[PDB]
Amino acid sequence: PGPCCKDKCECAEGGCKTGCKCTSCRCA
Ligand SMILES: [Cd+2]
Ligand SMILES: [Cd+2]
Ligand SMILES: [Cd+2]
Repeated sequence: PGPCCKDKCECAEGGCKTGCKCTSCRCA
């Protein structure tokens, strides 16, 4: 789950897809 933000965070270069569980980016 969470194919990104597993160590830091991106949400800028498409770093996120869906499973992203990082509650640090304005993803959802
Ligand atoms: Cd993030
Ligand atoms: Cd995100
Ligand atoms: Cd992410």
